[PDB]
Amino acid sequence: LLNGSLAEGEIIIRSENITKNVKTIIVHLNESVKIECTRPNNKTRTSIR
Amino acid sequence: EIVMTQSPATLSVSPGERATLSCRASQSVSSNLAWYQQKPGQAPRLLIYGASTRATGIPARFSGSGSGTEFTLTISSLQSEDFAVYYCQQYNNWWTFGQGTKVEIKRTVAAPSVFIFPPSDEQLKSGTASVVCLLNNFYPREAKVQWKVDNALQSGNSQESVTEQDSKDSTYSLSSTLTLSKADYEKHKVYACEVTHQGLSSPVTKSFNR
Amino acid sequence: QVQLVQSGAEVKKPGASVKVSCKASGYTFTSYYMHWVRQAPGQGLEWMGIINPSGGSTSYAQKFQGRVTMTRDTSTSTVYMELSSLRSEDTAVYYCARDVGTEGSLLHFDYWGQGTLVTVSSASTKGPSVFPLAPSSSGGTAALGCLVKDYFPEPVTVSWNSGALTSGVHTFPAVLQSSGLYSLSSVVTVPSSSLGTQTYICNVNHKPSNTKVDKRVEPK
Repeated sequence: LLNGSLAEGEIIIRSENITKNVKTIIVHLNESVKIECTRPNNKTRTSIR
Repeated sequence: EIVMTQSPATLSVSPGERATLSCRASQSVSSNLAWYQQKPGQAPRLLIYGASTRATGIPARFSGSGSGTEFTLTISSLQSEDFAVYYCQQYNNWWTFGQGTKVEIKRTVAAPSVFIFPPSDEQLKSGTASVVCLLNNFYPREAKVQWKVDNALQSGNSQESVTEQDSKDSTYSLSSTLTLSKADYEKHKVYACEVTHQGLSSPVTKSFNR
Repeated sequence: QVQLVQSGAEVKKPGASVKVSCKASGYTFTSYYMHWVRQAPGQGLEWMGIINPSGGSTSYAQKFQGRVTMTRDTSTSTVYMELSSLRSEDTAVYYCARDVGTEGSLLHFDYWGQGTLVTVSSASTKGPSVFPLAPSSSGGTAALGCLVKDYFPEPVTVSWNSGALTSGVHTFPAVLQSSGLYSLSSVVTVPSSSLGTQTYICNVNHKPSNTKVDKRVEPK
């Protein structure tokens, strides 16, 4: 999950409480981790009419 | 691992009477038990879900109640169409099933007619021998059949096949064999089928001298 | 109009692979999870695995881990299961079924396919060897019959007097012996007044091997 808000306190894990056979576990962090990405090559754009 | 078991393995019910079956778990699966009905020869259907809620399309005669580690299924006025295999399933953890139980029709207990067919000419010409013991209309489906050769007992060399309960007369048929080569058949003179039943005051033996 | 459709399968040699599948409709394919289960005659039920046709990923019981794989195709509304390294232990009827819940967690279901068989055997094929069974000679009643051995694969269909004798007849299921081949047992109970005075015919059609065999019985 990226660019979103952070949890006010500690990490909160949200889940369903009926059965343990669940589809999604959502982990909401209280601190962000920065990720840096790049595509290092340089492309020329062309155009075909 | 969720461990589920069931009891009795076989229930005997007089049609028109209510019937009960139960399931037990080693863990807590309290939020979600379910029961299924299996027809011989066909895919099963859901009867009870959410522990005690009837599945859509299920008649009011089908019910049950429980929680935690124990639950009982009840069918009011059990009808002939309701004799089936029933199973328990748990949804609180990775899905597992119990072994399952079956309900059989209760009938008057009685001994079978007992017949013997010594090996015929064609199987003996072919090189084998199979002595056939036929038991007709014994009830319940629980009996002992053993084979003798010149009064000696044999084991490890026999076959047995039993039919499904007859939906019309609630009865059974049993067929079993004494198996050996024609060469072994020729080693003895009297072949016999001896049977013991709760419907018999004494053992019944049929035999043939070859 | 929710329906599930399955294809059948042959008998494979040990070490062979099998592919089975299930088509389904009456509900959007990508809106629900599908399950595969297994049961063998005389045994209980086991869960094998789950596939999410929306994407998607799979999860399997450790029991089949490394032998079972699953795929999906959203353009045909189908799911496929494949089993490698088959053994006789896997002789079973396989089922495919639709799950329940879109809300966040899964429970269980009421829409099951018919069941498809997969068998595994070292045996190739055999026609039946059929022998008559009859008493030597009243007794009031007696049964006449037939014994069929060493056929493969099953079923073999038995009838009496070419379809004319439909009552008093008792049949047993196909049974395997140590040879890996199957046997059949069939008898008909008749009054002695209709036996010492008549003859009866056991007719067995082994459709899978394209052959038919029959034998005559009387209380010799």
